[PDB]
Amino acid sequence: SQFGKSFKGRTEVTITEYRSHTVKDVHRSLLTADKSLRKSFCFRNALNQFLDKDLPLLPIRPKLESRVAVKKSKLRSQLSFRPGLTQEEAIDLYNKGYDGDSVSGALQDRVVNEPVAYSSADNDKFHRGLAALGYTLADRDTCESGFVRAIPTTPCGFICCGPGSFKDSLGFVIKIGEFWHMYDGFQHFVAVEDAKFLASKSPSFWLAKRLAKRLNLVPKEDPSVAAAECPCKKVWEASFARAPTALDPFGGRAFCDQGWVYHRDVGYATANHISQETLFQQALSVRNLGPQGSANVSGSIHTALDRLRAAYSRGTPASRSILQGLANLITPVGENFECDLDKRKLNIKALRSPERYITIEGLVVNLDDVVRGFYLDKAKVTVLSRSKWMGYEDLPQKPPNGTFYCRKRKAMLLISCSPGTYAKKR
Amino acid sequence: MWAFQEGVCKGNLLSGPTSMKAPDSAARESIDRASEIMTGKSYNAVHTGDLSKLPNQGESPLRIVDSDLYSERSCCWVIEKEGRVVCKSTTLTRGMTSLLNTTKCSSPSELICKVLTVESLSEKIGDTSVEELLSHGRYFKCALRDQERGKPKSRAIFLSHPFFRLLSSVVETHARSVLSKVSAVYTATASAEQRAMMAAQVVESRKHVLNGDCTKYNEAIDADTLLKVWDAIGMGSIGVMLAYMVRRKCVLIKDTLVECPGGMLMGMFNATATLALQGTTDRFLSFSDDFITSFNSPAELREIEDLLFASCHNLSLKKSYISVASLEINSCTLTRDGDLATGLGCTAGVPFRGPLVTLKQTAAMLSGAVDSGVMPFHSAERLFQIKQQECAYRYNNPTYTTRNEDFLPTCLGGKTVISFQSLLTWDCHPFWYQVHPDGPDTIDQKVLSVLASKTRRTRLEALSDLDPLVPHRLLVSESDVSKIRAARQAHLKSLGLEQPTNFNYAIYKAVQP
Amino acid sequence: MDSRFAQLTGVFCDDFTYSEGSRRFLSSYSTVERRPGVPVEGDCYDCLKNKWIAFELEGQPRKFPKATVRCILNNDATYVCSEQEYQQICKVQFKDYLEIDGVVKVGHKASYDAELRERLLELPHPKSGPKPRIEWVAPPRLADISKETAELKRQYGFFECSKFLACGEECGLDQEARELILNEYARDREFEFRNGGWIQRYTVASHKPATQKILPLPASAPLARELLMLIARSTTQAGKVLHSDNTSILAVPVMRDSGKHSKRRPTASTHHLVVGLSKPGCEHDFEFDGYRAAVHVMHLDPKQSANIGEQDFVSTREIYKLDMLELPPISRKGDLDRASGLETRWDVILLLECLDSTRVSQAVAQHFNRHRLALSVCKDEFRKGYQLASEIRGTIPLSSLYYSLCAVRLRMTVHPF
RNA sequence: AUACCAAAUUUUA
RNA sequence: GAGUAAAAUUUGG
RNA sequence: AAAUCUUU
Ligand SMILES: Nc1ccn([C@@H]2O[C@H](COP(=O)(O)NP(=O)(O)OP(=O)(O)O)[C@@H](O)[C@H]2O)c(=O)n1
Ligand SMILES: [Mg+2]
Ligand SMILES: [Mg+2]
Ligand SMILES: [Zn+2]
Ligand SMILES: [Zn+2]
Ligand SMILES: [Zn+2]
Repeated sequence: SQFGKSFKGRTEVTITEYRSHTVKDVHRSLLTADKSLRKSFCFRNALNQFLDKDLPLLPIRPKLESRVAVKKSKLRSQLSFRPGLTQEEAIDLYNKGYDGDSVSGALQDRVVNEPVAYSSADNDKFHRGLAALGYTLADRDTCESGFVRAIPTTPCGFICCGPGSFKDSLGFVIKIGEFWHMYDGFQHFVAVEDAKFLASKSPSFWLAKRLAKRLNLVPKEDPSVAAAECPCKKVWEASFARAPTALDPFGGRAFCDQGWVYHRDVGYATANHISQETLFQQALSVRNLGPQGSANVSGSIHTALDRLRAAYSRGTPASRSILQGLANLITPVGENFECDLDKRKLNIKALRSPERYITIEGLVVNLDDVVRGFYLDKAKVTVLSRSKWMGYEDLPQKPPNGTFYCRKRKAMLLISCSPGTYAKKR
Repeated sequence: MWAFQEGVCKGNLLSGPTSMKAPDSAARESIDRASEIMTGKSYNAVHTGDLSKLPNQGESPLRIVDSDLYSERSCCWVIEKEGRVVCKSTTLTRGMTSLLNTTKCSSPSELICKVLTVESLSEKIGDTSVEELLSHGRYFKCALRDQERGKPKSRAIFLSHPFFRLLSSVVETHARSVLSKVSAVYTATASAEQRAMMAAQVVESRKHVLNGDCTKYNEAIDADTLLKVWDAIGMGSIGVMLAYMVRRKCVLIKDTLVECPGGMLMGMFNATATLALQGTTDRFLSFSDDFITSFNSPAELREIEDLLFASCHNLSLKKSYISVASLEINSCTLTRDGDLATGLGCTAGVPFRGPLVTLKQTAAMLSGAVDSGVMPFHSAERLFQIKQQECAYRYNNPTYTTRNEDFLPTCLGGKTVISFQSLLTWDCHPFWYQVHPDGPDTIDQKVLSVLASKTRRTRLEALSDLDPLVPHRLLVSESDVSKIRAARQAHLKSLGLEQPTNFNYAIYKAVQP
Repeated sequence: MDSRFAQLTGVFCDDFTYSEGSRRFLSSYSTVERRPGVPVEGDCYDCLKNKWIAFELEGQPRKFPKATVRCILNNDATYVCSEQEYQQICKVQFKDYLEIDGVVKVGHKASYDAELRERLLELPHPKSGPKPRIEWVAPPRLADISKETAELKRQYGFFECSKFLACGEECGLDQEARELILNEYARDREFEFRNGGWIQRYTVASHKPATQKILPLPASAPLARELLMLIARSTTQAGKVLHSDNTSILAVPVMRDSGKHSKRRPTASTHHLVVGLSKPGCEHDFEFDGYRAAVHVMHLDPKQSANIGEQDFVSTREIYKLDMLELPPISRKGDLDRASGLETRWDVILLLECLDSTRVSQAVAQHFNRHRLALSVCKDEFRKGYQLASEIRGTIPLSSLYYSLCAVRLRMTVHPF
């Protein structure tokens, strides 16, 4: 009869209310922690029990061993993207008797950021409390190592490590007409999205799972799916250029308009895809490859696209290409967004604002500066004082971003939007 | 010693102040400051900035996130028994359930739709009306918040009515949405360090940086300004009702109801107050009372001052300052080039709270410090060793430990003084896995939680182990709960399983490859 | 999926069964009729035909798979559905007048909106207030901090002895002598003895603050850690003398004196009088059996004792030392003294901060951080940020603020920035 | 115009 | 007695 | 009695 007491007068309540009412209350101790632990030797008894019973049952965790060289760097946000369980996986685990609430809790993609001031040669991600020592999350076939690298050391004559055709282990997903063809080398399947699922003959296919994750759709099995023209074989036997770039958070790389290559043994990118030194190269890679959904923009995607269009209306072809690349980088694939900055309507309110700003992965870019050739042609030099500060280096001939002392004008300068930091043609 | 640091140091090494003072004095002082601001003598509470450019949200569907309306944090519940108003402190879950019981409504969204749909303030929505709801939602209870470093006099905080919380959730959600759509650089969800980095990037084209703060922030945000912003973004009658309750708010101090016609009672609407300034200009990077705007000339400084005055963002002359070699926001100080400012920064000490919790918290603090450039790693391991010795001095007595095995820490009778690096890279005896920052709960934490729980009637039937795809906004009755539990139990039995096996994403992902 | 149709779906599945008892139509909005572990593709599911049914209005498509049957409800008279059976089922079930309520929008204007708006207009409004004239000037100089410290010293002066701070040094008595002296001091003060413990009883209070003065600095505090640990231990072991390696204290509960039915044991809110020993040579000297020691007291509430006991002196000192400049020698009054100053006095200051439960030194430190980082500040207002004497009360917090200001002054004296 | 939950710990306003 | 809001970690569901 | 509307 407790239901009639907690919810007197109501016969039905939401699951949220019911669950929130079944949370066990906690009484905050008036004492200090030490006195509470000493009370009745409760901590002593807990320690005895833990050593006697629980400690033997604790599994042994693996020791971390892989290390890389690291150097002092600007303060950055290391983005860790931990995918959650997919819908079918959670359904099967629930049907297998695993706790439904815990399984649901793992159902959501997690994105977190860590403040770290240490960079590796390969822009690797680091463990907690060990960035200064260079302990990496990545763990050391040559082909797999070359796939995840922007600039492979040893090309192997195939798309994975350079220009060429498709190796055996590489699959690819491409969009033809209104269907998504996934070809792996042995099996070829076709997929479509009815309303919110991704209908395919066999959703269990690894390429099908990757495509569903890239499109953020629940995999579904629909035998009555098939396309008319499937030139996949030709493109599988054709050769394509390899954009020199790190793998996007989805673990794949773009090789053509709405087409991405995937490697079986590469789960997800273990290096930061978008950084200060590689943002504009990545934007130029996908100039005309359509939306990618590879870079997270701070704020609203629609507002960012409006600013991008407003800057796109005024500018030279190079700036227009860079802006279109940025729009493709930030626009999710398949969502109701108009990334193409040629059919998108020009927003007057965006033009009202004097400066145009977009934040991509913690990098603040002024689109007006991009239009006037700053991040790629000339740096922005602002004088900070006419006196020399102690502990600051002299201004180089092609300074990167940072604070320097210029003897030619005996002044402290803050260099930003440097082509030596964003373009870095080397 | 904090005065002789070569770099920046907030002075966080010791704990914050404690106070057993009653909350009456601080609450009365805050109300008096609000009244003085209202009379128009010290600070501005009249908003004159232009908000006509804010996008209108009035056509968006009305959605309520029920998860925001339930929690263990306290709230004020009002009862009219014999013509008198009695305000009692309860939990937000209990207050929300009482509100939904008073007016027969299954979900908060149904309640808000019913309230918006009535045709008379006297019309009944159960055992209440919109008039009674507005009357009751203006009452607040005062409490004291202490343990804030740098504040010897603890601040006054206010517990609100569930109806006020319900309307506030909607208005604040939409204000955050408009901030995301309108801000020059979105920072309503960034961390302090992320805000500092974005600010450093933003102000790198100007010479002078105004490290700014506002004084009496919540007292100078008037109901008129809130209503102005809400009308600009299109909150309809919800904004009108909320502003009406704000203007007529009363606070229960001791045993007296004190009217507070001015202010917004200490951060009730952070997003709306932020929009009050962000909706009039794009020259600031700010959330609540903290902005990092920059300027080049004295004329630009005067324009910034005028904008701040017009937005009701009174500059704090005590704390605001100008810098050229650094920039600070959210207590995070960076150099103009973006590097973290050398020094301890916000590094805090770890008070003794148990043999193993102290070591775990010290390890977490040192890992955070070494991830940044605050201190090198050898300094961190030396500090961890010294902390282990201090813990051994404090705790190695018969009232806590009786063991002597080597692998235990010296504070529990062992002789192991682990290295920080060895602990971090899981290169320790399994007993040390709890001391790792990312490890499981320590023995002290489990003992403390058990002690808190074992402090007391009747419970509702457990509604655990649901289908991970069922939305939580669906309705359930007692019979429905029993039937769902029975069906799940039958399914588990058919699988030959007792209570479901706990699922850990980490272990499952380890078995997957 | 929309809750708007939930109730409507309940009408569609009205006690219809198949396979002689099993329910035919299962509503996606029902927590009992839902099939666990099956993704939802429509408003309801027909098990007999193994199909999905979703209800829509004219020209109002819903996001469902194409396979789901659309049971369109034309506004005028009828419902059109591709399947004939479902059309018949709806025509039968919805015969009773039942309409789908419209979607409520955030900017909805209620019928009472104008009345409440007028009510608000009739209520008080703020006045504009004056715009401040801000002058940006250089940050305060050494003379300003000197003036602040001089004003504090002039207004409050100094105590003759260090009082409880002197307890940071050994009292020159062995454990037996220390215990005897503490117990005899408790007896001399007429503390009640009960259940093997000492209790301080009170009847009336003057309801006025105690005398506030600055504490002169002892030479050093070798026993800082021991003193803090003893304060921590005394939080509940009150009434009996507690011993460390080199010193000991006695925490006496302070309970009201009813006269016959008086509190016999402390509760969570009871205050403590912490009594410590130091070397003699002040007005607090106490003698017994040839043992002389200065017996000092400190009245704390439980929160203050908890805050003081938990501080880690050694780790705090090491963390500060990590990036610390050279510490100068200072005198008993925080004045630079190269000839006769002692650097160890800095330790004492640290201990004082641990003893100061209001931690005003934290506010001073934050303001000094701003001062060191600042290029220009507001005239006459930034300086008025070190004036924190109004925010604290007591000898300990007052001395802590005074010596924090002295530290700022010494830093600007010996290491100008 | 529009286009995970709770508790605990630390920090931030 | 201990509120509003943000970030991160763990525990539980 | 003291860091005094607290020691309830
Ligand atoms: N624990 C906290 C701290 C801050 N806040 C909000 O943040 C504002 C600025 O906090 P502050 O400490 O700066 N006081 P504020 O009145 O601005 O005056 P001050 O500059 O200190 O003179 C407050 O007013 C509140 O809205 C809160 O809700 N809870
Ligand atoms: Mg402030
Ligand atoms: Mg600031
Ligand atoms: Zn290859
Ligand atoms: Zn194909
Ligand atoms: Zn004395």
